[PDB]
Amino acid sequence: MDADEIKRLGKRFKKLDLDNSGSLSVEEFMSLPELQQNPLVQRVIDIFDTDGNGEVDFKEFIEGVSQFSVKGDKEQKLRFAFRIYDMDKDGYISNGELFQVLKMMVGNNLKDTQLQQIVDKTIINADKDGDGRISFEEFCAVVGGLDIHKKMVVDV
Amino acid sequence: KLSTTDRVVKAVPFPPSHRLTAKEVFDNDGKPRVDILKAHLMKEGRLEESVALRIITEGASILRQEKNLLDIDAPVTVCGDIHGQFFDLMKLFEVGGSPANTRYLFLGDYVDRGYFSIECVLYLWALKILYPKTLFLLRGNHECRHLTEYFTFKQECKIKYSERVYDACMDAFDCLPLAALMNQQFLCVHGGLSPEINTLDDIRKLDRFKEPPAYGPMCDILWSDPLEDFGNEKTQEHFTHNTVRGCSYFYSYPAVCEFLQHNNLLSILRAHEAQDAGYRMYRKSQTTGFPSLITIFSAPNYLDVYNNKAAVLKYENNVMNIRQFNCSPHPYWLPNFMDVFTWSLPFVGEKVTEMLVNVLN
Amino acid sequence: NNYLTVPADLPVITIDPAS
Ligand SMILES: [Ca+2]
Ligand SMILES: [Ca+2]
Ligand SMILES: [Ca+2]
Ligand SMILES: [Ca+2]
Ligand SMILES: [Fe+3]
Ligand code: NA
Ligand SMILES: [Zn+2]
Repeated sequence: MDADEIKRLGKRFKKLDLDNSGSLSVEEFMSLPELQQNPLVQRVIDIFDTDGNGEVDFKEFIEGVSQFSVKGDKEQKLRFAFRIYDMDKDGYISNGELFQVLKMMVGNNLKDTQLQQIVDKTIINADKDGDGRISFEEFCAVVGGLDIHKKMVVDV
Repeated sequence: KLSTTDRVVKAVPFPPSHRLTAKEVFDNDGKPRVDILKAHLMKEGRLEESVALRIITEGASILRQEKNLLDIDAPVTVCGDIHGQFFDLMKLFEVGGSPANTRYLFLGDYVDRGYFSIECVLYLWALKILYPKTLFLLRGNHECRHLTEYFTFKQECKIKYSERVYDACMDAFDCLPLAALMNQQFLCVHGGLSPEINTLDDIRKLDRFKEPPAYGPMCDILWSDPLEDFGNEKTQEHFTHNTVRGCSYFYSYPAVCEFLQHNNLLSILRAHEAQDAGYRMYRKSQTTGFPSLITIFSAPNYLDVYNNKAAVLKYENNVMNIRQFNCSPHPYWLPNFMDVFTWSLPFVGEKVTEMLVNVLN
Repeated sequence: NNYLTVPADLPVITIDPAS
């Protein structure tokens, strides 16, 4: 990306890296007060953590932040949103993880029974190839027209 | 850790994906298998489109041959609005009795507001096919194109079936009779009286096979209400513009009493207005000693918020037996049949962006 | 907003109350 942006991200990474280990832990992200009440923090961290070691190193940090660039296209934004739901990273949103991620967002505003019912119906109505899970293509068929990608922009 | 593929809330049964075929819904003699249908629809199961259309058109053909004004002997159980509350319809038949051995009259408003309207239509139409001379269906004001495209029935059809099925329902609804003369004592309608209806013969002469007009006697039968101050009239006018509905009229207690006396009737049985108890008995006619008007409302916990009882009226052995019932659980739908992705994605994009802004400061 | 929300001769008359 842009050179001055790389420099600013280095300085910010170091400030978040409270124990100066070279990698960002969940506790270190959660030290930010405004992240403590955001129910999708652990999902975003998991997506940044491409090697699955539980922490975000600087390479992961830069590539993760880059997906929110103004120059990123619609598919890039919508695929990040897709990965929010796809907890197991197999490329398909399955019933169990769709419930779990929605449960994180809704908390007690819906009962588990109600949430499972609408999850079931979305799986059935959105599954077009019959494998019982939602691919990225099936996902975009449903949400592609909502223009949420326009909102997922961050200035580094 | 909870599985990411298997379902979390396993006590909730996964709805069936298979669509029932004609052989599965119609027995060897062409009669609907209403036990199969009831069990499948209670699971939110669907029919094949051709099978749904067969139910709708076969039921329409029976309705098409009926009179504007049905002649229904007692005993009969009279039922008011259902409004797509299929799981309460199931309770209604438990309370009123099985259609296998119970005569029924429904006063309309089968669809809209509740999100199981097409299941209500398919099951009641199947019962009408199976019990053509013991189960009766009148038209309510929601059984039309105007209201079902404004409310959610049309959208419900397009989500679960097709617009073709919606269109078939609209042509079937045009066949619905408008009124019933019950036990030669009661005029039964959805809404009520009309300035242009002075005799039962005025009902027989209507042309009902059409979308309800914006005004006139067919409109008034489906749309009219008693005055707010019914029975306590300073309002000396028999019919006044119905400002609640935006069409048709309020009718007064003198208006109703005059109609009853002129036509030798005991009472008007109608629906159309929610009641906390599921019914309302209005002021007795001074000449009969019997309530001049009765409202029956069969949708408990209307709109999931009213917290009202529902009732049906079982008229049998010269007894008018009000049977109340409470609401029953039903599966959940987001408003307007919205899917969870459309519902949640705005929040996801909002909160992930918010985190990134805060992470970067 | 910290959580996702849901969008917006004479017949006698007898009574059998709800069970
Ligand atoms: Ca660290
Ligand atoms: Ca990592
Ligand atoms: Ca997955
Ligand atoms: Ca699929
Ligand atoms: Fe109604
Ligand atoms: Na249409
Ligand atoms: Zn009505």
